[PDB]
Amino acid sequence: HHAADYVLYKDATKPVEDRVADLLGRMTLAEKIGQMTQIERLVATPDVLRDNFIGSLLSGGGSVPRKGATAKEWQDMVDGFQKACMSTRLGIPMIYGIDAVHGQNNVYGATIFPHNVGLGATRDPYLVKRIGEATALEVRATGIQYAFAPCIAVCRDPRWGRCYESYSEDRRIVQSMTELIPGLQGDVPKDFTSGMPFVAGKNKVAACAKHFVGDGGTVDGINENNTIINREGLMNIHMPAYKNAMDKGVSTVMISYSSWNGVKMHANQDLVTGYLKDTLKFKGFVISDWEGIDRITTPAGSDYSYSVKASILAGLDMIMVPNKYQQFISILTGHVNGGVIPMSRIDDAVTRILRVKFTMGLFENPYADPAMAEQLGKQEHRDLAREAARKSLVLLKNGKTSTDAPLLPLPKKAPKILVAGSHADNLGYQCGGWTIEAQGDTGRTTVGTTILEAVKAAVDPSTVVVFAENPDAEFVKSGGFSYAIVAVGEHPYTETKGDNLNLTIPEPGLSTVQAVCGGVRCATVLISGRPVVVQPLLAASDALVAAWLPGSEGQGVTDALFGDFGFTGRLPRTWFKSVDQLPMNVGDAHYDPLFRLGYGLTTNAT
Ligand SMILES: CO[C@@H]1O[C@H](CO)[C@@H](O)[C@H](O)[C@H]1S[C@@H]1O[C@H](CO)[C@@H](O)[C@H](O)[C@H]1O
Repeated sequence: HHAADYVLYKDATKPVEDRVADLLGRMTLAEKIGQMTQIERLVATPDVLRDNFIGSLLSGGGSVPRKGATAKEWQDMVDGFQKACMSTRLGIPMIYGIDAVHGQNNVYGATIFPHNVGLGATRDPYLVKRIGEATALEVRATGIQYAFAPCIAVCRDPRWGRCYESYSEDRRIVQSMTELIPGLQGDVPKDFTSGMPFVAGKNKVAACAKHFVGDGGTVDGINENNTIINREGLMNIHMPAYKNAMDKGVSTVMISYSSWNGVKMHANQDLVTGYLKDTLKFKGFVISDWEGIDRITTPAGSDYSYSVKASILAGLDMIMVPNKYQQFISILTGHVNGGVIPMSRIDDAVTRILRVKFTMGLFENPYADPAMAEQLGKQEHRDLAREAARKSLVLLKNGKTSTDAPLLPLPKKAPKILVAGSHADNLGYQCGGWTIEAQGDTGRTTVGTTILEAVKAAVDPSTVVVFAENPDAEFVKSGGFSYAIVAVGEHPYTETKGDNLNLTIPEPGLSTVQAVCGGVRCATVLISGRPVVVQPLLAASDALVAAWLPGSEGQGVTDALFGDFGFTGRLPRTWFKSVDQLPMNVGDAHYDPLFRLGYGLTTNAT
């Protein structure tokens, strides 16, 4: 169509499939393998990106241009990488990915939304869609086009260090929360074919349904371990939400470190090619997890030639290397040159990668939009996170006896009140993992409102608010307090570091609740990624709230505590009596919960 130097793949008016085929047909082997290679920004330079025709970059947890970097600093970094990629012979733009799993959470000043388990407690898929929409904007504020979300694991054992990244042990709730996808990506057209990738344009991001499949079913909640279950169970529990993701046009799927009945997912041709691609008709691209192909072998990385062969033959399209790109490209190149991996497999991988890039508009808008920078931490997004935090809270107790006056909602006007506990004034603890760093961190790590700051912002001006992190019983008894709010719970974690067989919160936690509640009526706010041993905390407390990991907007907690809104959250997980019961999920033959899935007391707004 027209000009003398006309190149069909560069024509924005052409059908995506025609552009894919036109570009694919021009590519060298090095250009093709390049597209299949994703590298860490930490090993990227302009020459590396050009010389190896690199297809993608990512930031791993905490991989940031610097501490406290502005949105514009992120845009300038991503654009610098993109300029190198656009300078190659074919000018194929890279796609930049990041774990934006509860907001754009690596980024200083990004809105931090509640983690997925709390979102499950809301039973509000439209809320989650809106969170997807806000997250896409904050990711694009930083120049990034791809989010490694949603985690649609169905966590079947809360001893797993990623249980907080699962919306529920009930696959029906997880399925419902796949609305994150059209939030992040845009709603698909009316005519849409299930399994096709979709992103609306430059103000949306590619999403990633992860981790395929059965990541939430591992033995004893051991991260990256074995999921031992028959096909009927895999398909009944762990698979369904992937079909919902296909119906909603999820652009990518990431493979799990875990195994299914002893077969590494990263090597499972039957499930990746036979099921995901050939049965669900997935037409986006399949990405590895971080050194996921390395971990096919024991020890990991001990036969990388086999790792490349097994993963690429299984049907993976893009490999999150993420560091040793030279070894990966060299080995894959050798496998193709030796006929071990057919060109048909390379061409399929590249077809899918290009399909996503063309579909999302990346060839038309390869660079960041500086006008989007102000989306980062934008107050409307924080108001949304605040709504979400509030809706996530599950009221487990509100009065020690049925004769007692309900403690909650608390009055905003009282002469003097106490705020206490390790988690009352700690923004990092209330955000949990995947906040600034992978494992999270302690203290004021980003912009937000702690529980203490939220209480001070909510109460009548005549109300004196005292903070004591770990007061003794005498301090409380002598203080003249009307009531106390005491916040305790889990420290931030992710992945294997969070695997935990005991599920008891660290001390001082219980001792502080006991000291405070022994002296004055108390509302205990439990900050956790999962159910934890709770009977001792309940016994001490007048009221107790499961607040999960509510994120940067602590005023979501006080909105409910002080009756601006009624409590509405319902447990999205079984609360066990003892870890000896685990695994124990709703619908099990022997089901003896402390609180069943769906439990939640309510209050009315005052
Ligand atoms: C950021 O990657 C994590 O960090 C540690 C240390 O660098 C690695 O050893 C972990 O295996 C990965 S876990 C993996 O990270 C992906 C990219 O960040 C993420 O999308 C996925 O959900 C994780 O399983």
